[PDB]
Amino acid sequence: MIQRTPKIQVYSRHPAENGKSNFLNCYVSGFHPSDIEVDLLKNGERIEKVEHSDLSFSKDWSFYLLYYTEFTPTEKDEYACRVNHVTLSQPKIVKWDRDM
Amino acid sequence: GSHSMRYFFTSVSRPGRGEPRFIAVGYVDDTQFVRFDSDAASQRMEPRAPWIEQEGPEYWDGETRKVKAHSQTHRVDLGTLRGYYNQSEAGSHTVQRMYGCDVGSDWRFLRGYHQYAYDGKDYIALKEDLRSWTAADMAAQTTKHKWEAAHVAEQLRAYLEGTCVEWLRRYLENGKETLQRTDAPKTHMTHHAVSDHEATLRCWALSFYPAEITLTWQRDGEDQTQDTELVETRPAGDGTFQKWAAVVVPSGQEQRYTCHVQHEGLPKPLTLRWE
Amino acid sequence: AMDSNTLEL
Repeated sequence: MIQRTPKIQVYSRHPAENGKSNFLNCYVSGFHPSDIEVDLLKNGERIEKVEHSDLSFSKDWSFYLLYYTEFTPTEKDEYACRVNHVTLSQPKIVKWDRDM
Repeated sequence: GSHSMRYFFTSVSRPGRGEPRFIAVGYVDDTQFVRFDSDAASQRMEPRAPWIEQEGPEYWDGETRKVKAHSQTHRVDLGTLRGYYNQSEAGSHTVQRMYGCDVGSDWRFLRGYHQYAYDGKDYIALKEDLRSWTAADMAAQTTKHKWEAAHVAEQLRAYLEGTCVEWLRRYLENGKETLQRTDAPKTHMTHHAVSDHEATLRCWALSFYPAEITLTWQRDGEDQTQDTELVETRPAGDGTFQKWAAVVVPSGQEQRYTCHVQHEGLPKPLTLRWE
Repeated sequence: AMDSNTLEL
């Protein structure tokens, strides 16, 4: 059984400017199988309103999914993205970096 | 320029926990326009691009009716391969299929493709000539004999060389404002001190279309491709893409480094310095 | 427009 590991990128749709509407994206790619748990978090707690893209795959057949939610950045809020996959000995937590 | 239409189909078994899941998506170029999820409420093909919204019910009933057939087909297909591979009906397995056609600048047929993958691995694929198959293992060979038998690839060629291109051109004309555009990268650099003696130059290409782009860092003309960090091109979520490449530079040499960006929506490959 | 052909492995 083929199994790949998720790449995880946590970024904003537009350049982050405190006090302006934006979308917080979590893009997960390069993983197999497709069973993936992906959660967006704000200050260590699951954001409930969070859409996602339709499953699709690459030239290597590995899968990818965009997870996003509208949000407005502030100077003190910490945002992160939680991913679980079979290849993952345990969920992985990626904090959002403004310059990333 | 050249354009493409492609459909992707995924199909995962759910041993004991219901039917196999089935997800179909369709893109023109790097733009998704339709979807079908077997676990979605509607149980219809739904749109995802603005230009396909107004296509009439007849078109939707058609596409739904034929996606449902694909669904059911892949349902059988899962069963077939559990056989070929002598596998337990206890585990979960994936069938993936992709097909489509490319067209050139003249909007005339360029090439077509149609490929399967069992459990994230190559199974069988139509070859360039759109008449011959490539079986990756023994089970795939069997399917290949089965398909050469029913003249499968003659019917495919007729979809890929006609219906597919016929419809791609339609889409391209209907969604002209969208699909026929190219957005040049909106680029810029950021500088961060890794320490007292080191800085990280990061080169941004934001908000472009199509996804294909090239970001290289150079130092006094010499490609730094090995010391360059470079993330996957990623979706912005608005129909545009982003990407960046970073180098870790010695404070005082910011000037020796250039970032070069090449895209279809650019007349002259941009060059960026920290200067 | 999707393909109309039923295609089984």
